[PDB]
Amino acid sequence: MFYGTVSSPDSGVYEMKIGSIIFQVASGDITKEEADVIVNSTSNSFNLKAGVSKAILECAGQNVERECSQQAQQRKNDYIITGGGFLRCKNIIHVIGGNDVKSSVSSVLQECEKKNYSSICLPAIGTGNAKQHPDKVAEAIIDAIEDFVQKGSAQSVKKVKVVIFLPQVLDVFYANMKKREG
Ligand SMILES: COCC(=O)Nc1ccc(O)cc1
Ligand SMILES: [Cl-]
Ligand SMILES: [Cl-]
Repeated sequence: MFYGTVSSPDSGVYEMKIGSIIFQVASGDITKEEADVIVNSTSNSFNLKAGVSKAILECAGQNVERECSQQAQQRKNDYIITGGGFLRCKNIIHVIGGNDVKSSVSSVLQECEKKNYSSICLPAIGTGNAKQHPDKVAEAIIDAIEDFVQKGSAQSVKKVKVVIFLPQVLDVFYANMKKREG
């Protein structure tokens, strides 16, 4: 009821519509992206600095690191929202890589609608330090977007892009998009 056709609008970028949302995947360095929200995949202490999290916390800067540890010591959080620091975004949403990936992506979408944001960029959440399997992660990310659209929740959100560190993981995402296409 929701999926469009898979195509390539730019070299190495693959896209398809899911309802009103353009869903894109590409390999590369997420810290060079511009979007309303960039997602970080981190530990339950919000202070991992290994893999994608290292790149994100180093580029964002020390004020963002301090925002993370301050919120961490205030309550038990499933995720936290900070400033963008020196990343090209309005906010970073830091999710726990070991948590249910569908749940994490649902929360990111909801928070973006609350702020009337249009664009999101995320990594292949949980495939690094958390060692979740790449096709289970791809299935969960795309399932969350489908559910959000099915419920009529997409209003401000128009683009969701996964920027993936390993080309081998990109290949898994592309196969999952082809499975779903109209
Ligand atoms: C979240 O799990 C994937 C991950 O850590 N990816 C990753 C990103 C950048 C980098 O420089 C090394 C690795
Ligand atoms: Cl992770
Ligand atoms: Cl990644």
